[PDB]
Amino acid sequence: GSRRYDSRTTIFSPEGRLYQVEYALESISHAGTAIGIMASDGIVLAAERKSTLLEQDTSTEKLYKLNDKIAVAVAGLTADAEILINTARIHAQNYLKTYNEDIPVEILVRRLSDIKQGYTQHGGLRPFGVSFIYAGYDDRYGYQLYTSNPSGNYTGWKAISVGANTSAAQTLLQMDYKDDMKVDDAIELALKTLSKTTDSSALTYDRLEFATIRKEVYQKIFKPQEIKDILVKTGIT
Amino acid sequence: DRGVSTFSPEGRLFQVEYSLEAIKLGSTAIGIATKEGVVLGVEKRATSPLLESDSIEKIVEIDRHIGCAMSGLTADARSMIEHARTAAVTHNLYYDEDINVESLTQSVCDLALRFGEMSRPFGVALLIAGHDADDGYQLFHAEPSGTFYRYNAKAIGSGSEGAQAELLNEWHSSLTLKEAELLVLKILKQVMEEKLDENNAQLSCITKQDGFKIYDNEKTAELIKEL
Amino acid sequence: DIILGIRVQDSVILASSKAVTRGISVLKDSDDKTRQLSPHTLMSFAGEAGDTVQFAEYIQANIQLYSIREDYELSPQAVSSFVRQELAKSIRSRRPYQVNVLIGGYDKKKNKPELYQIDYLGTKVELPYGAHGYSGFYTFFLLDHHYRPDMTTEEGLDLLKLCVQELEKRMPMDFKGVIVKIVDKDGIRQVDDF
Amino acid sequence: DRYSFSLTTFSPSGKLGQIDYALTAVKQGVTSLGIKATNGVVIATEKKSSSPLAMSETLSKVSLLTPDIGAVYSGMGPDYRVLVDKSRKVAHTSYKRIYGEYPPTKLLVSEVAKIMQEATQSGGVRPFGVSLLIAGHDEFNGFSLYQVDPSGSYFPWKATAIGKGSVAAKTFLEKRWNDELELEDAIHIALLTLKESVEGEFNGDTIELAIIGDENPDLLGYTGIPTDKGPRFRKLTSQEINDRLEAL
Amino acid sequence: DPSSINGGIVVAMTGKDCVAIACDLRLGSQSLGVSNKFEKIFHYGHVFLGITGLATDVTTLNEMFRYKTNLYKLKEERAIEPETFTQLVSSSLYERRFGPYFVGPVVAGINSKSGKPFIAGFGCIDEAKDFIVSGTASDQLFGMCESLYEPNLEPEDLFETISQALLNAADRDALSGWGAVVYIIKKDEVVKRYLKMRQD
Amino acid sequence: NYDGDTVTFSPTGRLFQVEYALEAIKQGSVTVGLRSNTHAVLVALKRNADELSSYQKKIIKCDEHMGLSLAGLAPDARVLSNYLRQQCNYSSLVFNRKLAVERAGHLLCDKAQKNTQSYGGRPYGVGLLIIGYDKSGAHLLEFQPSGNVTELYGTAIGARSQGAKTYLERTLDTFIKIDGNPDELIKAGVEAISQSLRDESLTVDNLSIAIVGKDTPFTIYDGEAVAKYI
Amino acid sequence: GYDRALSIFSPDGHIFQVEYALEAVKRGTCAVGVKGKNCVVLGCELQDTRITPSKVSKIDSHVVLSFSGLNADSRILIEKARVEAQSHRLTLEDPVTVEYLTRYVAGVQQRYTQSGGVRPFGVSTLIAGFDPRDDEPKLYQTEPSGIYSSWSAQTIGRNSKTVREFLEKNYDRKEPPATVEECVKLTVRSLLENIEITVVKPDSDIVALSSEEINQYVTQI
Amino acid sequence: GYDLSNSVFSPDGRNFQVEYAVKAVENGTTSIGIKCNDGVVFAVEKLITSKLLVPQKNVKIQVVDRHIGCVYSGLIPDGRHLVNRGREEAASFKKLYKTPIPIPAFADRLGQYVQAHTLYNSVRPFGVSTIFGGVDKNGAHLYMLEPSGSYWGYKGAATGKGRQSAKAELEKLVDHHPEGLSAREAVKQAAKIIYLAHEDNKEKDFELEISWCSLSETNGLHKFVKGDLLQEAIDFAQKEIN
Amino acid sequence: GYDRHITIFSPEGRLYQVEYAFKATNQTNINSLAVRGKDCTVVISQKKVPDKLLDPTTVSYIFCISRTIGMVVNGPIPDARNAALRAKAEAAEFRYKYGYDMPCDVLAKRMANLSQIYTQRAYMRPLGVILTFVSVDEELGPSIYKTDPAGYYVGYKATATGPKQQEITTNLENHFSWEKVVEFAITHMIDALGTEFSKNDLEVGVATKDKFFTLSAENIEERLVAIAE
Repeated sequence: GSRRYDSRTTIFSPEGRLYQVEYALESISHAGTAIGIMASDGIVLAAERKSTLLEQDTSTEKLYKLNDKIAVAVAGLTADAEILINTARIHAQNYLKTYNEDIPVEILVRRLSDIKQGYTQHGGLRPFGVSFIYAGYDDRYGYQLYTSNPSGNYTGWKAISVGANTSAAQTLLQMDYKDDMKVDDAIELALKTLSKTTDSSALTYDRLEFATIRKEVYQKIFKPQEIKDILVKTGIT
Repeated sequence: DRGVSTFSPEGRLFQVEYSLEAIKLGSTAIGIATKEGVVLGVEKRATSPLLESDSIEKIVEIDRHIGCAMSGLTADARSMIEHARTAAVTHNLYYDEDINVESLTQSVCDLALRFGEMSRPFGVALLIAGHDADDGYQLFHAEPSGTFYRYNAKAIGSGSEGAQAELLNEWHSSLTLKEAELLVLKILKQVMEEKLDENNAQLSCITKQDGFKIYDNEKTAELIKEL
Repeated sequence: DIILGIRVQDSVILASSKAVTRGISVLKDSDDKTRQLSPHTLMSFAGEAGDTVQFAEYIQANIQLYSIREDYELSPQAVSSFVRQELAKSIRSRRPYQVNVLIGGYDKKKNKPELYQIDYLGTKVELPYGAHGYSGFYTFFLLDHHYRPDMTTEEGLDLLKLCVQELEKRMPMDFKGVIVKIVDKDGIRQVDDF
Repeated sequence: DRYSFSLTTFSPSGKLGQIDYALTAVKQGVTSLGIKATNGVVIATEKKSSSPLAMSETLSKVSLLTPDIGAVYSGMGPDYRVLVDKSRKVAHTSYKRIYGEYPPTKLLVSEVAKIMQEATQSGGVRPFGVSLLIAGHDEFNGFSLYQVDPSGSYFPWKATAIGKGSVAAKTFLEKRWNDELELEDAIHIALLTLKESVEGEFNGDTIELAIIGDENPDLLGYTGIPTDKGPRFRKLTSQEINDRLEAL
Repeated sequence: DPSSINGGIVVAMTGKDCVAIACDLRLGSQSLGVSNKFEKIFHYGHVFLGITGLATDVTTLNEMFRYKTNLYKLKEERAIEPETFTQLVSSSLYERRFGPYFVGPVVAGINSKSGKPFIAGFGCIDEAKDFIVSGTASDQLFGMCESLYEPNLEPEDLFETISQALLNAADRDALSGWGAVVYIIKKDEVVKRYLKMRQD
Repeated sequence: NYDGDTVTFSPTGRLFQVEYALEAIKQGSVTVGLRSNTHAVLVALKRNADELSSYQKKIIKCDEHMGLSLAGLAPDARVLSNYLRQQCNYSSLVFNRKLAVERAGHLLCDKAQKNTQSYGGRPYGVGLLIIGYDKSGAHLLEFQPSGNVTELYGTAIGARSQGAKTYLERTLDTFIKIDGNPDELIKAGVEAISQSLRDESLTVDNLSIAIVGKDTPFTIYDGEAVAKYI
Repeated sequence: GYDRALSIFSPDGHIFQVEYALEAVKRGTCAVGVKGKNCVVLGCELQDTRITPSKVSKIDSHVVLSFSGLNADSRILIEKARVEAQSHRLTLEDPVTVEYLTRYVAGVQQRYTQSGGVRPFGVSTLIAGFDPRDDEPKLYQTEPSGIYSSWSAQTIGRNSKTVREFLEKNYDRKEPPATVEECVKLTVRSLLENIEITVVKPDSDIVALSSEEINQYVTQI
Repeated sequence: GYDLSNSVFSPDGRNFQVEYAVKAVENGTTSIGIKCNDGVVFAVEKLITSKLLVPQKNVKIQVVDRHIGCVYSGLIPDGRHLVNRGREEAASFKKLYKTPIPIPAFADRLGQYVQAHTLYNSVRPFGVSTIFGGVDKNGAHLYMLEPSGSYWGYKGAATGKGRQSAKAELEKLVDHHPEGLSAREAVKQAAKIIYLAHEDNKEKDFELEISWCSLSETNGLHKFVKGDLLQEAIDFAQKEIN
Repeated sequence: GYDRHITIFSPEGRLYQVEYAFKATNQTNINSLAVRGKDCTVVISQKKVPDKLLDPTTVSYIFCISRTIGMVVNGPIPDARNAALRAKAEAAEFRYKYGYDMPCDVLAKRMANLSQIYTQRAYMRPLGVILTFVSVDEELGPSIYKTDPAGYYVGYKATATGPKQQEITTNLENHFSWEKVVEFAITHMIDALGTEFSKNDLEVGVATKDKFFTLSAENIEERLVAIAE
């Protein structure tokens, strides 16, 4: 039978851990860094891309809109992330169809994390190798910044980073984050944290994906020219 | 690995033997059948003083005249007991009559080997005690191997090895119900690691007149004093 | 059944007939054809005998489950949308619910009362006052005359009393009076002395 | 089928081994390249024949997905064939039945990548051993060139090469590509790169080249509908490639 | 026939670089008038959709098309166009061929790229160049539009024409009326106007 | 390497899981079957787990004309006997026909074989001796987990069954001609089963006897009913 | 469908997956529950505190559930428990008793330990509340194996052995904590070997103590 | 390490589980088939494991429909499974069409079924080789089907332990009688060949079972050889030993 | 370690089970060659029947898939018959669905796709056969399409399969009514294999405009006699 070839993805380690989830987290730890900063007047999503001939102006590989008020930063396998993002968009539209209201951020994050957890407990399939950063606004809590990992755990944050060099980025955020910064200050902080955590020698606009949510709420995924301008003004250039 | 439904070179299913060794670690349960009834006693084995021992239900009612004790992985025992209760109620619904104790034991044991790719056999052993007009007071020992025997007196659990020998020494066809209570309590006190009392041991009996009943801590204490 | 709803400046008032009739006899004369969906949302229903209560408790269970899951209360608009979706699903099922409902609620975030009329087909509409079936045939003249957006609860209750009096005079059945409930910022309360 | 578990799993280092091995299979494949110009995209590949008696005309390594979208591959040919069948079927069912038009290039690329990721995560299946270069035109995005990897990751490129000689070909394309290239210049650069990549004979029978360019109403097959434009995908014949190689 | 249960009419007209879509506001339950605020015209981006027929079906289709156009905008990174939206409506309607919605949809809009005014009627698409009518007074609307319409009307003249057609068709329809709304749609702006009409 | 599944052949062509299922029977208590032209007899040595326990039922009755005895896994025997009862029931319902013993044996053959060629199941760990009476007379069938079903004059299955089988072979010509004297055939079966004992003797609680014949419905003797045969 | 038997008996009679789920529980954070005469107090020791869920979850108006172990598995368990409570209200006209809800949750956990293709929940839950129209406090515990039992005081998570020893020496089943103050102070003392406190009272009176009250309790200790 | 699963190719391209099934077949008792000028004769050696076996009652040869006889060596339950499938297949053919299934068509159906048991590791190869045949509208056909699913038409076929000696005797038969054997003399020679092949299994006694399906002798229907003809063949075989 | 036992990728990006199916294609030690005339396609296959107890008319590796398509298989006859039955079902189903006979190339692509499925799904092993389809297509004329266990197929001007396929292949490369084409193919196989053929050593299939058919032993003997003259 096939019993010989089964890897037994959804089993515990003797230490109580799940091997495949930890290995997926290890996979994400080598993905490009994504940072989310929740300021007083909005949220900032910044992601570092990970060639000259690459069509950078067209590439949208780390920042995705799920809604008119919710966006995700992606660290890990992009195709698994595309699957999950399609499911999240459909779920948000289902909520809007059912209740005539925009889905709360936490409900959407919880549904996505439940999908992630389902692959961890049954079915015999490998987990999604994706970590998300959800930046969203709703009338209940306002600006909210969540993160989720392959295990299906989701937590709310004021500032959070996923991907490579999460420890260093989180140390910088802890050092420099204030509760009362504005969106511009949060943008500056995100750029500085990405510059001091990138593995490359310099941080340039072609290596960056940027998005903000500001108040009605307005999602803006930055164009390369706008990223260039924000790089010049911040001083990284 | 190996398949769950595999035979050993000696003709025995591996998972069934492992389940039996799982049962060997369970709390002791003793049953004695007499002409006036069947007495069932279990060792409570509360893991902590904060644990409310009155919540340990190791003797359950299957039907009005059928009760049983459990030993081993008592979480599987709840599923077994739910199946047994459904079987008894369905028998009363389909035949307008109470199920026979042996028939109930058969219905329970039909689940024993219904596992393979149920993932595993049950890890609990039952002492089924019951009364009916067909065969009187009866005591059965249901195993996850699917086999069961009628027992005059039976002990299962961690202390079963010496308890069964003591029951062999002590049981006779002329025992009265109170003698059965005293014998069950004596065997429990002999085999329980803790000092036996009304809070760490439970008694129950099945009679034609009063049906299945569980002795309260007060009545159990009065019986314990008699020792 | 006879169901009237009226939204006033700060509250929604619902009136439901009390009579239950099966065949030759009036079995009950004190029935309450309402269900509390949430602390600030009330739903009154009319229609086929067995469908109304079944649908009402199904809706109530769903709304309670949402409230527990989110530790939050759905807005009356969202509740009315969910009920409309349920009725629209039913209308093309194997056997639809023949239930007409009025949803009266208080939006604690907008601080405004809301009244929604949804029929069995699933037509939802926000109304200042509403009635289902033949009930509006004997009430709409009076509300069209005397309803004002700024009416207080007492004036709304007087208008409802006049509407019920007109219904008792010209409708050819005996609905055995009405039970009156008010939904406002303080919750849902019942008017016994109507 | 008792294989309901994943055959692609994470390693302790975080790698997905089956995806890496599919990528290795792709790197051992024949070199195929794509160049995007201002007014078109050119995708080219070597036609490696197994036998001298094989009719290589019957084996098309460049496939039309939609009239304005074409695909080329490096790696395992049968996987590409079944992927092309599924991609055409999805481009019809998921898009054209609903919107009455063929999908834009990026959406078809996303659907193909979804098919590939499903083979990456579903139970009892290995990943596809192909990387695809998908060239297309749509009204709102113009010309685009996408590489789809066995993992399901896809990326837009100005110019790229996959396969045996992808590194040297990519270096040459970096040297030669610019944002003012015309379609004929792109074809010339593609032919030079494939010349540097091809081992044996270099001619119209050993080379497969297709372009996404101007609409071809002569290839429409019917007249009388002004809004029906005509396919932009055009596979160059052996005679045309030979002509462009003689005046090289 | 569930279309005549609720009543209501929708008319769309093309002008010079502009389209107009108009509808009545009556929500009826047979002869009884329930609501005078049931607007049957919806828009998804710059594409406008009028739906006549069963009102619950109107709400269901509006929700479905909002769902589908939102997903379209998320996937495509662009708003849907009137012709693509017309194809979407046709496919959605025939997705329920034997479970049909009892509706008549009318598409109005201007293509953002070409700038040409677009209107359409219906699963089979009637992409007319002059006018589309739908509802219980479709015959009265056909008469009024065939008599009044002339090509290349300016937005003000188009407003007057479509308003007069709608008002005079609604006057002769029992189940249409209780107010009317007209959308004058241009590439730069969309004007919404409420008409004064008989309230019987 | 080859004994982990019934779906695997050994390099010599053997099925080890089936052989282990056979070994399961060889661990069971001996039951003896023999028949004359008119009667078929089952003699079983019931086994008790403890001297405080009862003796496990070895003989199962299907209907008036057929019954079986088991050696090995009792739940497997119950499953097979339930299937056999279903087959006889189907025969009676659809054709008003008593199922032939040979046909029932072949149905058991097919059911047992299905578990030796497909993955996931296990071979039945029980052997059965089926006695029956039909229009063709008395029948005795031996069922094995491998699927092999054999029609015999006499046979023994279980632990130490070789002594009983040798005695039956020696006595064959005598007991096949016993004919219309059922008590003598039961006596011969009792001697055969007594030839297979090692330490324990045949007792009132140990011995279980079944018989079926021309004008004899399937009857089981237990308890004092076997005291005349001990 | 994937139906490989993942939870099977070892030669020593142990189901290794259930033991490892218990280890996952023991690596959970905390759930200390102290039951009094009238109180059941539950406690636990750049994150956004507003939107981070509290560990104690209301299954219904009268029953709350705390847990320890894998949070993601606990979400699924809590969702199933809430759906079951709503269904029981819908079909049996009555809110669930604490024992009934505990039995259902433990049944789901036990089902996941002997179903093919699934692994056991790495969750142990402390289920606390009051039966409908009742006033005697209930404090049950469930474990990955499916075992459920009632406790006067119980802790699960890291430091569960130390905190349980502290409770066993400070809690006395002869005289349970008389006041809500006693319940909360015993719970805080156990958690002091950050503090969140939830008090469950009859008639669906479930309240989480404010940080000021908890600070006063800590300062008193 | 390529012999533990059914559908695995060894690096040489062999299926070792099918070869092990063939070993199981070779362990079985000897069964033969002879194609005569107008019919087919099947003979099988039935080992008398014990004196307690009821004579002439443990029948090995099975009929499919009314014109096909099947005999097999190896795992008898596997042969019975194959014959049950063949009976279902003949019934389906006789329901969709009206003619009895042709022998080549039946052979193809059985071969497809046996080959399907070599395609997956969740199933085991058949542990039998089946000699089967009969008379159809095109005459007499004789087939031998192996565990791999391979089958060919044969003038004479043999499997089992004494398959080599039986094959030698059948080759002598084919050499000496190019004119085509007669059904009765074919039955006698089948008895002779079975008795000769039993010398490789002389440690135990055996019972001879013969069946035939002849256009003239049995009217194109498969019938067992019993009574006077069976005893005549037995005497011919006994005499031919000396 | 199990990458060699099911069709998953090895660290070198290879499918070892497919390669072993390729190895299995040569177990029968039979060589076949297909040649196209201007009007007909001819397949010559070796017919080795060593056992004298065999009925030679049943030993055949050439199958008539439809009225116009014939298939010659290199590999074990059980897998060959599996593929033949599948191809016949596909041809009949194509005729039913689309109203005209399936072309040889479409059927070859059909079977190659099935082989690709076996190559990608773990529970299906590859068939250890190489399928050569021949027909005279009403659009493309004489046609040879050969499929392998990898799911790879291509059209051929001429082709040879078997252990000595290389010798026949280079012989045909050097060279590069249907009776003449048959005679050419038989002579070229004799030259390549260096072995004279009797009428019992050969299987001959001929695809013509109206039908595909196989020659009998008498027809093959006639062609051998014509070659002798």
